[PDB]
Amino acid sequence: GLDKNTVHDQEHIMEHLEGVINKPEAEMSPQELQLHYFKMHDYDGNNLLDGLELSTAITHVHKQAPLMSEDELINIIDGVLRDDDKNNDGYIDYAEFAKS
Amino acid sequence: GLDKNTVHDQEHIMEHLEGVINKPEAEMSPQELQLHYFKMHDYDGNNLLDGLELSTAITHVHKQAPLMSEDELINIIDGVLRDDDKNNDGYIDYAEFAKS
Amino acid sequence: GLDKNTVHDQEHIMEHLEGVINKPEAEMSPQELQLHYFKMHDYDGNNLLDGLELSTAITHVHKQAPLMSEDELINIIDGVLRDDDKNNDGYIDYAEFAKS
Amino acid sequence: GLDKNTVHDQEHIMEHLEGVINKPEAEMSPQELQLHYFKMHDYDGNNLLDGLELSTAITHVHKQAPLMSEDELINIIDGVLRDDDKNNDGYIDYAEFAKS
Amino acid sequence: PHRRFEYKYSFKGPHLVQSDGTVPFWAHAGNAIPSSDQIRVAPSLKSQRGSVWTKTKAAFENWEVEVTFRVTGRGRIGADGLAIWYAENQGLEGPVFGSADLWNGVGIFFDSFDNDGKKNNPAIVIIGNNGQIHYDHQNDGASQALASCQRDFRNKPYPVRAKITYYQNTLTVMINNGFTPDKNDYEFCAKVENMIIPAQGHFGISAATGGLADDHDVLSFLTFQLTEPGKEPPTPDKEISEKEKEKYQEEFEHFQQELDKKKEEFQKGHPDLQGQPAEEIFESVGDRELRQVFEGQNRIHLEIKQLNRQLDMILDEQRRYVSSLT
Amino acid sequence: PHRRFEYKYSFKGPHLVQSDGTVPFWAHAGNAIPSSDQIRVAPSLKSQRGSVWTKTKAAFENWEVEVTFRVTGRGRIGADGLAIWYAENQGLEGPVFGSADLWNGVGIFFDSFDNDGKKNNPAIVIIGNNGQIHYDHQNDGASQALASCQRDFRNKPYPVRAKITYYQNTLTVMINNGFTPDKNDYEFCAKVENMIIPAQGHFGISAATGGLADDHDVLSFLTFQLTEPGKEPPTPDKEISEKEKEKYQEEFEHFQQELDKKKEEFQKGHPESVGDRELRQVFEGQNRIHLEIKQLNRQLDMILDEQRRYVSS
Amino acid sequence: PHRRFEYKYSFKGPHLVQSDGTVPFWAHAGNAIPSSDQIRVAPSLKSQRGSVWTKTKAAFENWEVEVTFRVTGRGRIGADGLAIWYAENQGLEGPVFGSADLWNGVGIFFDSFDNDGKKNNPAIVIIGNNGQIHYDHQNDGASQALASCQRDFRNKPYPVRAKITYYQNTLTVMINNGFTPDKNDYEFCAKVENMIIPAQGHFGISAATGGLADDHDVLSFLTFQLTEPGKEPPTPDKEISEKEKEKYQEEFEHFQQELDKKKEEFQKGHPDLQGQPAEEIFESVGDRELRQVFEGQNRIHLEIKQLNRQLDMILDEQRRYVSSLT
Amino acid sequence: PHRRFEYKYSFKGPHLVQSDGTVPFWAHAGNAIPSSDQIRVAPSLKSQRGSVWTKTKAAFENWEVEVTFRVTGRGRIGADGLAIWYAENQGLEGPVFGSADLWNGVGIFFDSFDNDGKKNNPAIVIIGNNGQIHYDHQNDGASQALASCQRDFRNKPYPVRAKITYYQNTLTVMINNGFTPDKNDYEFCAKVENMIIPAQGHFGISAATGGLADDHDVLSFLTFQLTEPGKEPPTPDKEISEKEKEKYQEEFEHFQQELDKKKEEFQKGHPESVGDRELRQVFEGQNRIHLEIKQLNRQLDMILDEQRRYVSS
Ligand SMILES: [Ca+2]
Ligand SMILES: [Ca+2]
Ligand SMILES: [Ca+2]
Ligand SMILES: [Ca+2]
Ligand SMILES: [Ca+2]
Ligand SMILES: [Ca+2]
Ligand SMILES: [Ca+2]
Ligand SMILES: [Ca+2]
Ligand SMILES: [Ca+2]
Ligand SMILES: [Ca+2]
Ligand SMILES: [Ca+2]
Ligand SMILES: [Ca+2]
Ligand SMILES: [Ca+2]
Ligand SMILES: [Ca+2]
Ligand SMILES: [Ca+2]
Ligand SMILES: [Ca+2]
Ligand SMILES: [Zn+2]
Ligand SMILES: [Zn+2]
Ligand SMILES: [Zn+2]
Ligand SMILES: [Zn+2]
Repeated sequence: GLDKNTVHDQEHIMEHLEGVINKPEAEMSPQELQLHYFKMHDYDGNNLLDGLELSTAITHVHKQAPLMSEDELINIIDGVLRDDDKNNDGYIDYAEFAKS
Repeated sequence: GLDKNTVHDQEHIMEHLEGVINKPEAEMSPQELQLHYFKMHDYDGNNLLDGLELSTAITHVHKQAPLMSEDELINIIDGVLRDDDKNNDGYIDYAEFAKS
Repeated sequence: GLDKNTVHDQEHIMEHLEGVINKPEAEMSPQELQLHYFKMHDYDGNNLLDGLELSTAITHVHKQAPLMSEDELINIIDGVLRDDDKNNDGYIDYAEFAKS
Repeated sequence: GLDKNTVHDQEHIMEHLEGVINKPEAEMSPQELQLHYFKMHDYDGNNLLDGLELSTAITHVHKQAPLMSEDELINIIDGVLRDDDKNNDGYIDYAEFAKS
Repeated sequence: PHRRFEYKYSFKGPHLVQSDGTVPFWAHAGNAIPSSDQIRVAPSLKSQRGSVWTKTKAAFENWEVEVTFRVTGRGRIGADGLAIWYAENQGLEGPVFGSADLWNGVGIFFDSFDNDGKKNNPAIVIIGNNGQIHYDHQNDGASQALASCQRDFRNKPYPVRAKITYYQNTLTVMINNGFTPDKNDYEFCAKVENMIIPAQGHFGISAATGGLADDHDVLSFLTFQLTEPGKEPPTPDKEISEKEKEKYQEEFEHFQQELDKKKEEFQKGHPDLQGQPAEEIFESVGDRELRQVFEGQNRIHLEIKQLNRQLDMILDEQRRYVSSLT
Repeated sequence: PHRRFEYKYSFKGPHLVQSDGTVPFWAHAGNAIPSSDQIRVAPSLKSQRGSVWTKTKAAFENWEVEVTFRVTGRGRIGADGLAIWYAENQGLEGPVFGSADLWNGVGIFFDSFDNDGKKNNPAIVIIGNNGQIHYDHQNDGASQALASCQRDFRNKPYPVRAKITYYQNTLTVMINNGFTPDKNDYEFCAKVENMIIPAQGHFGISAATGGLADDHDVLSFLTFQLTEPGKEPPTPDKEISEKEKEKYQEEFEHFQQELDKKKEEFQKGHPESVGDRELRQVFEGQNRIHLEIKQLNRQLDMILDEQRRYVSS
Repeated sequence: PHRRFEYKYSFKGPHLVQSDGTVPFWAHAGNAIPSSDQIRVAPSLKSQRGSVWTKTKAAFENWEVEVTFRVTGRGRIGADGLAIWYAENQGLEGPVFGSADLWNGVGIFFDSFDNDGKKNNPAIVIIGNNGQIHYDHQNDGASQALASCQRDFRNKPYPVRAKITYYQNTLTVMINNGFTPDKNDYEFCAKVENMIIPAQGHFGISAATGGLADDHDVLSFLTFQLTEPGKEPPTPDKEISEKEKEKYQEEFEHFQQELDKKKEEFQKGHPDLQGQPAEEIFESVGDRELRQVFEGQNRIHLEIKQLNRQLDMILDEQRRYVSSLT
Repeated sequence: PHRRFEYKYSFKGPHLVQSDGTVPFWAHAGNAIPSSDQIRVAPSLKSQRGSVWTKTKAAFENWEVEVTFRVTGRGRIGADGLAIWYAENQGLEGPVFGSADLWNGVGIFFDSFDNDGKKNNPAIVIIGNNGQIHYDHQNDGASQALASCQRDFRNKPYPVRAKITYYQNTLTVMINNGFTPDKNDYEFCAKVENMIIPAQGHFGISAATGGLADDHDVLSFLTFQLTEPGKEPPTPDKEISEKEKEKYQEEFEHFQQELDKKKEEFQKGHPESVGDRELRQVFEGQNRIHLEIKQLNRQLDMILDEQRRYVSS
């Protein structure tokens, strides 16, 4: 549920940056790869992470385990939004993401 | 100004019925030719004589005299409408026409 | 399966005739109704009946019934083709159909 | 009337050049501006000047002046055609125009 | 509400123009061509501007205006277009749809060209102006629009009929698009609520044409004064008796049917009387283009026939020459 | 034949009408609407008549006129039609295609309405007249038709072009039907041999509209005086020196390309549609097929006549 | 008003479907084909019916719905069309635009076929129903229409974006017609004032296809809860300090520009990276027809070349035979 | 050759799919959408694969398949394309036009996307395979192309028709391009002589879509067994008497006209557009020009060879 080690994981960030950017980095600062983690899942381009993008951030298809059920996914996304989003906009900005 | 002899004139009715109906009548009752006079100038077909049709009834092109001025035509049409039209509709029905 | 009574069903030919033919029929000669059977089951317009058309003839739902297994319909259509089609064209002519 | 100064008017050729040519000109050789005069008064694109085109050249309003009587313009155009056109085609070539 | 027809603010055929050549009670200016059946406000020529305005001012608190018009063009794109006005002063000439700018009144603009580039034209735009605002013609009046409905009025089989009703400070425009010959087939286009217009003004029509050219024709203009049921005149007490009203109308209808029976057998009595259909009049632009292509193929067909005949002749003569030598 | 263009008896765009409002050298009458690009001789309104006639009379033994026009109407049926006259006097108004009857000269009538009912309209009818015969409106001039034709000039993608030539007492009418934008795409339509016309007359154009209404727009009307190659007197040394002409023309052809190169960058320095281009391509392909088939016809004629020479031997 | 995005009532690409093959929080039924970029509610086949409805009911007093969709067809006439619903119960299957009749809620119908014969289709019709009225599909809902705007949404170069706003009991539909790629180019289509809808209900999309066939695709559905400025939450007091807000965003933008500079020189570093334009995707029906005619003329051209070559050969051989004999 | 239609290995409308939801005798797999009038083998969505394969294997020494299909897309560029297979086993899913690679048999590929970049697409490529070679997707099968073609089957007014015939160990592919509604309007596209295929295999059709998306709809697929005129054994007296056939057929041809006369009044007793008819007329005129030019070609060939006989003498 948006765990610190999940965003701070290097291999996940490396797999997502594979192909799109052609410079593989052996090491990166946790803040740098958390900026990369925020940027990779913003598919629309509005620099805001809404519930639908976090749905593809939490559940995943990586090439296994059965896909997470609807109720658990709803609970995780609702918890993340209620904890990190304080402006009641329904989105999460980078300030909100970096705060928690 | 919608004189009784004007509608009751036989030659005017005969000239207007010439061509459109192929039965020339030597004599006709004044009521019959006044029905013909009401029917000939109703160009639209709504069985009502408005000001615009009376404009072509009063002023005319028959094959002369100079065409009647705008002010005199306005006065004649306004007088006819104010005298004969009592329902304030702006039109003259056959009952209104036959009354006066 | 190209049964005499199924071809001679007055009500079934009437059901096929409904809509396309406005006039209904009460009494009908056997040749009349078998020609209606041949024409209504001839969608391509080539005046010939093939296995794909006899399959629709035997296994169309109307208005229920278990859908026939493919093996049974294969046997029925093969029997019809072997018994009636001396042409060996793969098509049943109305001569070949009218023999049975 | 095909005067040397009228063809050599820098400001008139600049006025014709305005809009069609974005670049303005400050100094111009006589051949340069007489070629602009020949090209701007050639609407058909046949590279030839006829009386109908010289009429527009002499009697176009610009931005006043009394409109010339038809007899005067007939005399001017006939004089130009007789003096310059040795071709007798009814068309003035730029050889025939550049002679005067 | 109760309707009263006003002849002084109306014009219609088939006697639209007097012997002089001018519409009664209306003054025309610009490139308008008043005829005996319609007024061609802007003909299909480059840079045309026309207008027809009422002479006397109309003082109606509530009114209804029925304009029948046709806008025709050869291409798919059209000219600047048409405009119906209820102003304070006669615009006549000017740059706004063939009429002057800075008008104090209301203008319903049937705009056929897309100056803004929004790809939403032709359209009908209701714009109210007070005499200080300038109509932005390059923007199609999008910023100044009080109402906008996107109804294509160009190239229709039957004339387009617009009805513009000012009633209780509410202006409703309802348009019969001309797909059907029925006159009373109006469909809602737009409305503007709580609009203040000058108390008395001139009615008018204007039309303009840009680089592309359309024919803008007005067949009829009809004006009706509207009175509320509460604000009706006290009584039509002038009427004498209903008995004569029930004595005259059946005689009138008997005369009508007798005239019809008199007409029927003599319509066929004279063989010269005929009838011309109107099916040929309507054709779409793409339909005409395809028909033009089909007409163009006929030259190819005839040339192929000529080639075939020449080949036949050369074959026959080679045949007879071969037979003769052998 | 040698052709000399006459500006006095011609009119064309893109400046066709002066600031006064009249066509130079031409008098318009009736419902004609001269404009900057064309003359709408008869608009698409009921009972319209229009005519444009030359002011000064023309004294040509042989002449040639090229007229570009569009007859466009909403309906498939047409109006009364169009007329081109070489007459003695200015007809102006009248009942014969918007111009006067009893003309002394020749009239080429583009008739788009079938008054006779013979299903042979639109058509091009050449009618000569000496002033003592009435034109038959109801019979489409079939009785007095010196020559005839059958071409559809109504509602074409490109303007219809006509070349009418009087040469050696023979009148030839050639028509480009308006399926191609080529100006010199004329096809033979009609001819009359040994026709006498007045030696000095006016050139006129006219149009009329009946119950059905078409727009008859004339874009250009160019008149050329024709002279025979042997009858033309050559003046020695009248022409300029050839080398001077070569120098002039080479500098002119350099400078026109220089001007084009100047304009090319500036047009985009300070700033036809799909379907229209597709339709233009379709018509160009049709014209290409037509031209290729005509070339095949010419090759067939060549092999045929060479075979005739062989058969003779 | 203040907008809050609701993920449970929204769906969008490019990960629209999960690994299972179903849209999250939405149930699809009928002939709908959910993909990873869009949902083909009704494919271009005869007699197709599809619907996608929210699972959980939404309790919003004011809401905004942004639907991006494409309706494509081979011909000029189209299928039955699309419908956006805010109902009480999930319609799923049925005869009204691929959904059930007798709905208690509101339906915005993008109707592409002209059943009535009024020649006013395609159109957008706002209809509110309470569960007892039956939608007259043969009449295009003309009698039951609460709003109607005639905006052509078929065969557009860019996806059509409809915005449907319920606010203060007023329902406004504003449509970007898809002529421009700019998303925020909405233009007013219709409004309905003082309409009562059920307090909580399901959002849905449905599509249907008659004798003619169109492809109805929904690229994105976006739902926003609307709150009045007076009815806002008391304070966003949860926010700690503005200083960290002014410390984080410039670092974020620095990272964005550094990532762009990292991307730029290696986009050209790998030669296999390319780019495909979208100009070919858009073509009108008449344009395609004219292009088909132009393609058809090529057979005639090639056959003429063949005839010319054969004529050349016969001419040459007759020439050499004549020379040989003589 | 004598043709016997095989219903087991064929499918067509207007009742193509049963009430169960499957094509009779055919197994569909992938994103194929069988319908009443056609099978949409691959819809216009990103990364779609579909295939329809026969259930029972076919044992024909000579065979012939006629396939009617439409490949319609919004863009001018096309999807991965379509494939027709005579294989040993049902490929079903796979990466080669939506069907499995390493097939033992023959595949006719209608490829509408130019992966190689040689600007030679769309095209028809005949590829034989024995099961021990991978199909080259990126090179459009150019390396292993036994035969090739170049025809545009995308976005045509009428459905594209293909006849693929295996006769005397020769495979012939004839294509009607869809500019005419005539079924037997095939033109020669490709052929391969002396090709060996498995003596008993499945008939399949497949389609795939890449980044760009087209709809590949198959309206019909008719399979005929071919036999030689001499190899066919004639059975004496197997056919019915000819006079009985004549009596039957004359009463049938009377009664069909009787039924037509019955329907004609009742259709209007209880009750195509402009432009569509114009487009149909335009295409019919193009077909007429094409046929007339082909007739001229045949006449030229006739006069040419008769002249050859004359030259020999
Ligand atoms: Ca986002
Ligand atoms: Ca936020
Ligand atoms: Ca009346
Ligand atoms: Ca009255
Ligand atoms: Ca059959
Ligand atoms: Ca048989
Ligand atoms: Ca020139
Ligand atoms: Ca010269
Ligand atoms: Ca505009
Ligand atoms: Ca606009
Ligand atoms: Ca005539
Ligand atoms: Ca005639
Ligand atoms: Ca409908
Ligand atoms: Ca409708
Ligand atoms: Ca390929
Ligand atoms: Ca290739
Ligand atoms: Zn991941
Ligand atoms: Zn009178
Ligand atoms: Zn049945
Ligand atoms: Zn100047």
